[PDB]
Amino acid sequence: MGLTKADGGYLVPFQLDPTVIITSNGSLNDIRRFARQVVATGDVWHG
Amino acid sequence: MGLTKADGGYLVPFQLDPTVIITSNGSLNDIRRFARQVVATGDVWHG
Repeated sequence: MGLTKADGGYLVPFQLDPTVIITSNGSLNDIRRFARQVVATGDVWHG
Repeated sequence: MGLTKADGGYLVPFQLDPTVIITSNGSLNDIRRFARQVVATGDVWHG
């Protein structure tokens, strides 16, 4: 009686961790840390 | 009277300090300080 499936291993409950691990390279940019962010309401912003 | 064992040294009680001093070279590693440490429940971990 060990961890071999034919020797009792079928009683082991399956474990899954739903925390998805992103593997895409992506892209990083830091403009939003230095640039002015204004809130618009229509379709064109006038200053 | 003196510290020689034959002249009154037999009354001096033995002194021992029970803290062991490890002398092995050992091995140092710092991967556990940068690596993710999940906890498992069965025999295989799935993500």
